[PDB]
Amino acid sequence: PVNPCCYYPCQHQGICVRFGLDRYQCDCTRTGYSGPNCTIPEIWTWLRTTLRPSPSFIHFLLTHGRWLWDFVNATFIRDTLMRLVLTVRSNLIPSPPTYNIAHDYISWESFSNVSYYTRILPSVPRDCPTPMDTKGKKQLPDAEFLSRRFLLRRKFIPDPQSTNLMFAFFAQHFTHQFFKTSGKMGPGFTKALGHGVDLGHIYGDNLERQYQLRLFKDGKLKYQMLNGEVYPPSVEEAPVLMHYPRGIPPQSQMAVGQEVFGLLPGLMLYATIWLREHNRVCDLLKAEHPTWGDEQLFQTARLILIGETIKIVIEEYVQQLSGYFLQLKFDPELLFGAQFQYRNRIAMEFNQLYHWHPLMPDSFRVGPQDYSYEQFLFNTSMLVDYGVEALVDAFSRQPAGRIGGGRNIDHHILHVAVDVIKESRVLRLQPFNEYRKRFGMKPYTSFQELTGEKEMAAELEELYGDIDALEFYPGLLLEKCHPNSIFGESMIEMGAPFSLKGLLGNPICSPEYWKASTFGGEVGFNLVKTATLKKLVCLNTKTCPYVSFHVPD
Amino acid sequence: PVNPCCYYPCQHQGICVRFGLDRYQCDCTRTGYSGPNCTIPEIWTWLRTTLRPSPSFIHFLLTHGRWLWDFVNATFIRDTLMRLVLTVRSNLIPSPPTYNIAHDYISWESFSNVSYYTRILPSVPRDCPTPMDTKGKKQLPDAEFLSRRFLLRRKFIPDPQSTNLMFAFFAQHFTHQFFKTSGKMGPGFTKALGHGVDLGHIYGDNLERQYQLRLFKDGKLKYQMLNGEVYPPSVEEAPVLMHYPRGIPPQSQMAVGQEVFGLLPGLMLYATIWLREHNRVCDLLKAEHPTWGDEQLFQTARLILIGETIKIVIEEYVQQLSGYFLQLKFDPELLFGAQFQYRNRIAMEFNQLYHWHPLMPDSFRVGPQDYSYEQFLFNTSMLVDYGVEALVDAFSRQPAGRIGGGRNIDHHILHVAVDVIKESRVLRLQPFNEYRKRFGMKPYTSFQELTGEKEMAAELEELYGDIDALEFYPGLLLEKCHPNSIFGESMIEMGAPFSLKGLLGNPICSPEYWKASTFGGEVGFNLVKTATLKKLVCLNTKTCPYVSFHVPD
Ligand code: HEM
Ligand code: HEM
Ligand SMILES: C=CCc1cccc(-c2nc(-c3ccccc3Cl)c(-c3ccccc3Cl)[nH]2)c1OC(=O)COC
Ligand SMILES: C=CCc1cccc(-c2nc(-c3ccccc3Cl)c(-c3ccccc3Cl)[nH]2)c1OC(=O)COC
Ligand SMILES: *[C@@H]1O[C@H](CO)[C@@H](O[C@@H]2O[C@H](CO)[C@@H](O)[C@H](O)[C@H]2NC(C)=O)[C@H](O)[C@H]1NC(C)=O
Ligand SMILES: *[C@@H]1O[C@H](CO)[C@@H](O[C@@H]2O[C@H](CO)[C@@H](O)[C@H](O)[C@H]2NC(C)=O)[C@H](O)[C@H]1NC(C)=O
Ligand SMILES: *[C@@H]1O[C@H](CO)[C@@H](O[C@@H]2O[C@H](CO)[C@@H](O)[C@H](O)[C@H]2NC(C)=O)[C@H](O)[C@H]1NC(C)=O
Ligand SMILES: *[C@@H]1O[C@H](CO)[C@@H](O[C@@H]2O[C@H](CO)[C@@H](O)[C@H](O)[C@H]2NC(C)=O)[C@H](O)[C@H]1NC(C)=O
Ligand SMILES: *[C@@H]1O[C@H](CO)[C@@H](O[C@@H]2O[C@H](CO)[C@@H](O)[C@H](O)[C@H]2NC(C)=O)[C@H](O)[C@H]1NC(C)=O
Ligand SMILES: *[C@@H]1O[C@H](CO)[C@@H](O[C@@H]2O[C@H](CO)[C@@H](O)[C@H](O)[C@H]2NC(C)=O)[C@H](O)[C@H]1NC(C)=O
Repeated sequence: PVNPCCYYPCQHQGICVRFGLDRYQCDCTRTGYSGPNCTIPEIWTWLRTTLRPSPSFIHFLLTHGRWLWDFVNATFIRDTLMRLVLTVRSNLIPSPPTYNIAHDYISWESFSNVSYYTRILPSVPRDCPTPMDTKGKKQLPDAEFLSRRFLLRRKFIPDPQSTNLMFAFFAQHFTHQFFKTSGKMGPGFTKALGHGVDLGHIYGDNLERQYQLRLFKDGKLKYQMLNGEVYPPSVEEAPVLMHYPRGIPPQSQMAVGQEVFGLLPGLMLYATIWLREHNRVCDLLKAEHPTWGDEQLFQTARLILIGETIKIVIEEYVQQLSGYFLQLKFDPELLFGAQFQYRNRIAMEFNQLYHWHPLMPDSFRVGPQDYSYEQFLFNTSMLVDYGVEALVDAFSRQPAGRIGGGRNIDHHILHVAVDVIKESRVLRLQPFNEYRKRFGMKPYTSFQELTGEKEMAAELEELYGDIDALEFYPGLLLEKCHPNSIFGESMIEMGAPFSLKGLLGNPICSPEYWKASTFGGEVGFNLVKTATLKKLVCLNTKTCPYVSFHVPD
Repeated sequence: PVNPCCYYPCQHQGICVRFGLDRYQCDCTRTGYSGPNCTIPEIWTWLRTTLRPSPSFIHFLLTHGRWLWDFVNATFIRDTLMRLVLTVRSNLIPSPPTYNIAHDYISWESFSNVSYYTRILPSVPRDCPTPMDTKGKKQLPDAEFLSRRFLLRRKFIPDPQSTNLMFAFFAQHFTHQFFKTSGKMGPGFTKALGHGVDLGHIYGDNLERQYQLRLFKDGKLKYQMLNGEVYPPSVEEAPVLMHYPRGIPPQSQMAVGQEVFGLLPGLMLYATIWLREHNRVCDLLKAEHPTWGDEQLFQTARLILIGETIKIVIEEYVQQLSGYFLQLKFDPELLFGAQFQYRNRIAMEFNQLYHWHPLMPDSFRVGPQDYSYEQFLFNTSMLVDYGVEALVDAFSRQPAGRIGGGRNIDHHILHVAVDVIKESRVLRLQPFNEYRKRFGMKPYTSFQELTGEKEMAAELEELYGDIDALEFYPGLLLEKCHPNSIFGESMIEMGAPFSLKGLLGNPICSPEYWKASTFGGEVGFNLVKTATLKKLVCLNTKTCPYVSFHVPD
């Protein structure tokens, strides 16, 4: 007999539980609905679902009518809206987390073992006809064909929100502290056990690595001086595992918390910036805390950098990403009243969702010169030759590509997208519309509705056979984008829960941690509270270049 | 200069932060007080502290006036009070946890690294005159002398609350899943990374161990049949590390989740009981879930046993320990409204606090026979000869010793108390009265007030020199006990925060987990909801012996 839980029968977060040979029952417990399939709303849930605005309508409000929003930003209405949206966007994420790749059920091993990526929706049961559901073809479309036809960039499409490469490298840099898939244990496992904003891309993902990187004097990190400017230490001075081209002299390498940051200068640029910041923070502490030691200095400086990392992400990174006129504000006290679980677990859906390779351009413009990918990647000497200032300026001045819409991934990095479609199929993710339903949206009824256009939609229908059999990763990048937006509706509504939960779920936002003593006096607490991207870049350089997440007008 | 933070200047959970060469400042942030030392109450906090009853007065209410309490139990006043107790006894424990042995400050390493025992109060700073504070002698009293004089049992003093050995072995069994100090890494570190009710004393503390113990058929654990009764497998069948006397035949050893349970029959008795229950739970699940596998069966049976473990501890274990007329009830939904962090971290203070070796008697009476310690401990064949039923009956009928008051630890196990006083000094715990202040009690003003008697108080004053220099572990056991109670005021107010946080901090109590699907249908959910000690013992035996936490009248 067929497995009933492959029809995805239960809506609104109902849990499909098999009884007997061919039956099922669903736990609509605390789902807000009732019935065999949890399709009968309770009195309040119906009240909510009727008085709701549509997600496209709310993007309209938040991206139009500035006069109203400038008034709302300067009044308390922001804080209430901050709480409103802040307290709402996190309820879609199970906490404590539920599932992982091996377990499609709540289990103690899925909770204790932090090496698993957690999961929002259970996997497609293995005993079912189509690889996605009861629906669709019996074979999935070729991954490399899908990419070469729909995700491959043909002409550079820039981000209409002015996003620059300075932003994209931060996204790569910032998100490679919790997205570190271990090739040895296979997809679905993670090396980054911090499972959040731990700055494990700076201080490494284990004690052994940070000890080799720490200078053990005044809490600082080891470093080297090239051209009179501070740079991270060479692998010779700091003997840590690094992924570098063979035969590269081990005095031109550099040691950082993330093994991979040597492969792009933009990532090492950020690692350089954070190290200078850390050592600068350590200098301020020792000035006001003469009696402290190396561990005391280091750990407090870490928390400071963690704090001002989250600050910059909320109020400048997400602020740019959303296009919202509602001023986003980092204030942990907004969640002190609500029941909030201060702990995160990276979900494999967040990993798939966050692959923003379309941000990368056709080639990299650094002032007068134009470096190709072969001429840019792996360049061990590019950062030192140009200096932090010139590279930060060059990236901030160069546009970055749009994420959504499709056909905007450069051919050099397209082999990632194919391996991601392959990975999505091996992890056995549920189809796209099922993730829409789980994230408070109605399923798309046809590919024409998805893409909002006729040619590429009709072909997709020929490959997949049915909209309900669409995959997760292809659907996100091919969805019609919001008007003059960087990516479409689904990427907003699905990534926003994970990102919020991962930034405000950090323990420093908790009531027990978010106090001035946690940061060794008010100096640290105000460094976190008043942090900006411009400050982080210009306080650690001899000059102040143009730094922002958007190109100048 | 002297370290100012050794005067313990800041009260009411104020954090001492050193500035400069010889200054300090305190973060009274969210402490409810104000001032340099957080001694100036706010309007509400003063309102609370004046309308407070004394802890001895509330014990009077909860242990007298049965007519009132029987009425309160059958009405909603129980549930409202349950919330009250839940929201009061849990706020004193930092979550996320703050300190550990190496770090006397909030740090990212103390949060991530689960091998550390966490901590409530920072260690006594190393640069200060006396080992406890600015106060007291320059040398602490000899630990072995303190034990032989004040903690050594002279005549068996029984528990006036009727506590039996059946209770005490459960306390040892239940609490050896989170109290597993690693001898290799030294005091202050833990092998039990679950840090709570993970039943790691049944399923081992790592995947390698549980796989060797699991039978991998219908989710069951391996086992062996002796005399027609189920017993845990011999080390030969299940090859896991065990601590056993040398040369003992391996087909007479037994393999369990906790390496140490072979050294006492009472501990192995409980492990036997839990295993039979686990395999019985696995039988019920397979009956209703034919399509499930070994991993699916096993993990759900684990959660069921975890649930009914917590149920038995709250409604029967603590019920016995407290003597409260208010019937305590296990209901996670009582905390759904409050902001409750569903995560625990074992505190080294809880480890010191729960060393209840006074419960152990002079000799163990098993029906007609009376086994000495040498004749009882390490007895590889005692459990199988007498059978589970006869031992459960024998222990429930035999009284257990009182914990508090002092001079009630048997000489066989007194070397533990000595090593605990040594361990407390190595971990560098703050003096007793400082823990009273941190746990919402006024400090004792003299040793005569502590013990409520004159002889042993005067000697303690001679050894210690000052009440404010009293150690943590001695103070708990020597404190005057509540009238006709097993232990005194301090053990109540200090243990209840850790115990409550560790049982209801288990994720299964969270809203995300506490549903019927988490236990594979209503059968699992009702096994958890209706669990009792009598059921756990008699459902897994051919006969039902006398099982209880109290001797018969
Ligand atoms: C030239 C630019 C880039 C290059 C060369 C590059 C390269 C790679 C490679 C080789 C992988 C491994 C995928 C696999 O082996 O299947 C990867 C994964 C990933 N990429 Fe990129 N990438 C670039 C830009 C970006 C950007 C701008 C983002 C923005 C978010 C991003 C996000 C990610 C993430 C989150 C992963 C997951 C890593 C993991 O799961 O361990 N990448 N990238
Ligand atoms: C015959 C009865 C008992 C024996 C033989 C025994 C034996 C031991 C031993 C040898 C230690 C190690 C201490 C050290 O090495 O410094 C220990 C620790 C401990 N004992 Fe017992 N004990 C008994 C009864 C109890 C009881 C009734 C309790 C009730 C709570 C208890 C609670 C503990 C705890 C919590 C630890 C801490 C273990 C750790 O920190 O790793 N013990 N016991
Ligand atoms: C106080 C602030 C609350 C708060 C804290 C921390 C993070 C967020 C956050 N927002 C968003 C977001 C929201 C709406 C529209 C667009 C975006 Cl990109 C995202 C996100 C979504 C998808 C992919 C990636 C990301 Cl990073 N993550 C966050 O929410 C916001 O600040 C904006 O929404 C109110
Ligand atoms: C829904 C119930 C919440 C709840 C769950 C789980 C455990 C507890 C708990 N209580 C106590 C306790 C509390 C007051 C007086 C006496 C005791 Cl022995 C203890 C404890 C204290 C000291 C040493 C050891 C222990 Cl085990 N542990 C608990 O708290 C209570 O039920 C009673 O609190 C007034
Ligand atoms: C809940 O959803 C399930 C699956 O979508 C529905 O079950 C199907 O019902 C149709 C209508 O008779 C049958 O033709 C299918 O054979 C059923 N499939 C399965 C697996 O049972 C069910 O009807 C829905 N519940 C309600 C009340 O409508
Ligand atoms: C977390 O889980 C993974 C996989 O479940 C564990 O790694 C596996 O352990 C088993 C048995 O020890 C081995 O047979 C596998 O070869 C290991 N690797 C993989 C990819 O499965 C890992 O040990 C667990 N981590 C912890 C702390 O328990
Ligand atoms: C790494 O980048 C450096 C620039 O710092 C490249 O060297 C430049 O190469 C361009 C032509 O590609 C010349 O116009 C510049 O004069 C060179 N500058 C220096 C200092 O050499 C270098 O070619 C890049 N490495 C790789 C492998 O492409
Ligand atoms: C906070 O507590 C500290 C320590 O008890 C107080 O410092 C003492 O103050 C008394 C009276 O001023 C002096 O006699 C002692 O010499 C001080 N001891 C030290 C180490 O400085 C301090 O006064 C308290 N703060 C307030 C406002 O009362
Ligand atoms: C947790 O912390 C402990 C102690 O800091 C770490 O164990 C020590 O690691 C250092 C460096 O690797 C060694 O020099 C010590 O000998 C180790 N043992 C002790 C008792 O210090 C441990 O590695 C950390 N665990 C994690 C997951 O980070
Ligand atoms: C382990 O306990 C067993 C009881 O099951 C002990 O054997 C008994 O010993 C007593 C005297 O101590 C005799 O009266 C009984 O006849 C014995 N019964 C059996 C079946 O042998 C045994 O001595 C204990 N082991 C140790 C090391 O003390």
